[PDB]
Amino acid sequence: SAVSRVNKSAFNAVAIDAKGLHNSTQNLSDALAKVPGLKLREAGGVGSDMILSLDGFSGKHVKLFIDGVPQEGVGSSFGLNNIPINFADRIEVYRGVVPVGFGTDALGGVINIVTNKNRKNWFLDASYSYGSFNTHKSYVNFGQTFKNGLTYEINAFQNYSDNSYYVDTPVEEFYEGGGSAINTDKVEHVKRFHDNYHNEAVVGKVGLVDKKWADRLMIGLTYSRMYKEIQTGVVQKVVFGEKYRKGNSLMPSLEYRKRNLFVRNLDVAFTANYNRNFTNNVDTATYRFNWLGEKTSLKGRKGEQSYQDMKSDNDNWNATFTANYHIGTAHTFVLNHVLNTFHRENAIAKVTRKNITGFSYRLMPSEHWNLSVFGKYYNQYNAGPVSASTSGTSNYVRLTNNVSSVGYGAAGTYFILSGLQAKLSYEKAYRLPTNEELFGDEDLELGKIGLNPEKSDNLNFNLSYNRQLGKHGLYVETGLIYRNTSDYIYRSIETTSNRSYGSYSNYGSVETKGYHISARYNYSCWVSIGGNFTQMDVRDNVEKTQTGQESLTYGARMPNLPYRFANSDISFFWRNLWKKGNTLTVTYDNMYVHGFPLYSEALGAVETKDIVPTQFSHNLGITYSLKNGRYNVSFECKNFTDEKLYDNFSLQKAGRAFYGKVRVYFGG
Amino acid sequence: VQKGIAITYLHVTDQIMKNRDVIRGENFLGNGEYVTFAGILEANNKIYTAPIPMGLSVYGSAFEDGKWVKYPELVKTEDGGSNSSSYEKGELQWTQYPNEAWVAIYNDENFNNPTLIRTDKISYACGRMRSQYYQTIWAADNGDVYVFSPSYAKIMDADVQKTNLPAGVVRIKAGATDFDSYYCNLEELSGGKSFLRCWHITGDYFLLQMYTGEINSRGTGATRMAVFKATGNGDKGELYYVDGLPEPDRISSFSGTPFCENGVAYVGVIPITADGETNHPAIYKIDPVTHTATKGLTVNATGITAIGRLAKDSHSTYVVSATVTSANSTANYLLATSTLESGSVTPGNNNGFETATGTAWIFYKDQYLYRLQYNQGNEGVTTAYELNTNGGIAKRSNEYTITRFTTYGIFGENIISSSAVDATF
Repeated sequence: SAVSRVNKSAFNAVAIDAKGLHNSTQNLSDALAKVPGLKLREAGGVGSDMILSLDGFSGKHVKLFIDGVPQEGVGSSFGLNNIPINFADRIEVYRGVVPVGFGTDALGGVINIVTNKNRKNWFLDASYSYGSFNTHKSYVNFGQTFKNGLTYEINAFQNYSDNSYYVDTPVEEFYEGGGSAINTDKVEHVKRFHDNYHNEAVVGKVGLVDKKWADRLMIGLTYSRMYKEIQTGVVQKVVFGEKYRKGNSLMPSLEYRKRNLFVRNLDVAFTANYNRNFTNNVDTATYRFNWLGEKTSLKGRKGEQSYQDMKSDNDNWNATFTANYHIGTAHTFVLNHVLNTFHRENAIAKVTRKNITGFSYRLMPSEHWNLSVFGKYYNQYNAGPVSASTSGTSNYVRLTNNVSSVGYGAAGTYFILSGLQAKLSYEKAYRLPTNEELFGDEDLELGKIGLNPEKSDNLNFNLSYNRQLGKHGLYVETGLIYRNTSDYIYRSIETTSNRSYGSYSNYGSVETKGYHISARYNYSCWVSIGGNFTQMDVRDNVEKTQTGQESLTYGARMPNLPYRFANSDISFFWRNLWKKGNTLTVTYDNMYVHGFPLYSEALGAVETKDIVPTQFSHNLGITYSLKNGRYNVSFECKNFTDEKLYDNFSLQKAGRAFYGKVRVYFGG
Repeated sequence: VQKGIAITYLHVTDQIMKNRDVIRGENFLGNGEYVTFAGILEANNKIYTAPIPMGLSVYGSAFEDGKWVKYPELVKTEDGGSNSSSYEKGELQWTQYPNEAWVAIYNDENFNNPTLIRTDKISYACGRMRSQYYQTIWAADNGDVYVFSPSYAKIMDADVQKTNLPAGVVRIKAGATDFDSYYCNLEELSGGKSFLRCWHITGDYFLLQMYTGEINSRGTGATRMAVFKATGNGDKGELYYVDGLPEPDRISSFSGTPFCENGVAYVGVIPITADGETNHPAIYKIDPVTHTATKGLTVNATGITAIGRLAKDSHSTYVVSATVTSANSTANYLLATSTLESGSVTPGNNNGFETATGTAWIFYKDQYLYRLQYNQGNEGVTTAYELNTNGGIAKRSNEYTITRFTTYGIFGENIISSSAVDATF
């Protein structure tokens, strides 16, 4: 229903029901990996550095929410790559055009994780999983509501792994004479020894529901902690043996929600959140390690990369207000406002305060077509210390900055036939400048220059056909995307000209054109086949260089970015196998990624270029369920052909892996 | 915790990296302050280095109840500062003796028992640009060592830490262990200007990159070049600005290290191109006798990192290391040419040897080209390149993992990289 309403909306949105994945060992990112146009790039292993890309936009251009709460101010101890899929009821992805109700600046798109808010009077859920490289993952979720309206819920989970899988790499030999060297002509098959990771999280919520003065009033508290061991650097040849990182996060929250506040059909929601994060990076070893686990003394030098015992503690807080109104089914109105304040400083504080307002109206005069128009107002305030001296390190003053912009968009859909739908969407999106870009130089004169926000024109077209023919069920969708982005904030080139320039500038333009195909066939309830294909071109769109010369890379593909990929799966179901209510599932999955170069494709001899190879991997899973999901056992084999996989250039990922999961659920 | 000097050797012939036991830098010059080595100058079968004072550290400022602290008001009371130049609590940042220069002489690349000599005519001898230290001690063709000083300590916030010595030149004669009577005031020959960098050209000719405005930490205004002849005006030094280069307003940057050959210099020049023009980065030949520049080979890239020669078994070629930056990503390309005086070269249309950017580039004779890079970055290894048997550029087999360095040089068969680090003794 909710997944259906998201899928059939006029926006280019994809809704995935996570309840069908609760018996697997996946995280949120693994579930998101199946969305068309969405790519995951992980350094390798559990808890590794993960980058999510949507239509070519990555990092700061894609925004994440959990039940409408922005997550850009949450630490790494509670993130997409380390939360179990059991945490989510469903996942919504909005590509390019974002509906009013989120209040954020996102050129790329929005991902929203929706949890289960329709629990029973009492419920318990527990799962444990054991794996290949000493992997232990456990999850518990229990709660209950009483007849007086009081309700509570508790979530807890932990992930642990050694990440002790094998990689192929040249090793640094320590010679008997006291020297050392890495011979590239010799490649060894070595196991990972300093890659252990583990994170833990607890969430607790308590409140009141179904009251005359509040439909939902809840207070929540989340605590997360994380420990990581750094195994390599940017390239695999650099290896470490003692460097590590720690972190923790504390997150209180308040939510209020009511329907028909003062007049009929007027719904109101208010939400407030506070996040405190702590980080600790330690690099204090006195030895140099190689890939065999051996050690050699650094001869008085401390820090295998750079001596560091750094501790940081940051804080931020956000507030959200949403109001919905409607006159029948033909007229719908949405008003939203989000405030978000960040304090980077671990007398002048580096303060960022962002205010975003949105208004949307939908007209639906019939069941054949509907149209939505919306407008958004963006306002950012930045404040930082800047110096005015010969060396600029003695006298400091406050320097403030204000950036405002107006965005707008529309989205319409038309039902040509009973099962044929056509969507068309457009938005003008922004990405506002950050405090570090504005005041990085910490110079009074360079601070006054300022930066314009990055801007993008996003256009979407979709055509979908859905039909049921007896026992056959078919769904086909095709889509076209156009992105036009300008005013990218890039690093400036180091110069010694008579004119002084800041460390960042509004210089950069990218033109993206792409299409996607999705198919899903079902027969009765025992065979399901499906697949997605994505093909896009992302071109550098800057004619001249920063010094005024013709650019060599103008019109060429943007480097270090996969642009063609596909995924497919087939599932078989045997219901009432051994008794009524027991079911057996066998699922096959595969992923295809086309190779891409590390640097611009138009430069350098082809035989000397660093390239990521084309990759095609396969996955298998088997599940057995008893008493209508009361007891569940699962076995999975990942990369069952043992392929060499690389999301990043030289960072190898795990090979063949085996996992086993047991899960129980009770409720009433 | 104490401050020390870390020295690393790359032996060229046998492809081995070695680390030397960290030298104690605390009270290196006899006044409690730790130093950083600028320049590793091979001359007269000896090593000349400029130990530049770095002020007092946390250990130095608390030593024997503040024995070394001359200005207690300058000692940091709070832990803060920009990450590039962040400071800890209880340390004195810059040197408190800015009116002198020191030179250390070693007999081999084992760095034992330095011979320290002091002069009070010039401030410390090194160019400075943000976090970058530039060598300003050089050697003439007859063995004499010339020590140049730009007086950068003139832009210190504290007046006690400002120097009053104008930018100048002193000399150490070949086979001597002390400064002679030679002095030259460069701020009297250049109209009250200082310099950012200096190199040797040929004989006693030197090339100086001169400021057009005031000396500063970001290098703004260093858009002119001059030729200095040490024994010009009857052993008094003479300075002539170079002719033929583009105007200072039309210059974005120069190459880091020029290439000296046949009594002339080759410098990479990056211009600012007027709307409608087609000015591309090029290689300019500078003749020191007539102090004139001539445009030569055209380089179609956004930066130039190295110019040199490579030869192997009856093959020889000029190598230009060009840099291309786009999409907020940067790559380096080795381009082979037969001349540095005509023609054009580009990495476009899939040309050149593609590598990642390195922190330093250094040619070992016409035998090798070394890309120096520490643990951090896109590719945190030190690599080397040569010519294969049939005239093509190839990469040497061995690679190395080195610590961060602030100076580098060549002595004998070793490439030496040095920095100042934290250490325990």
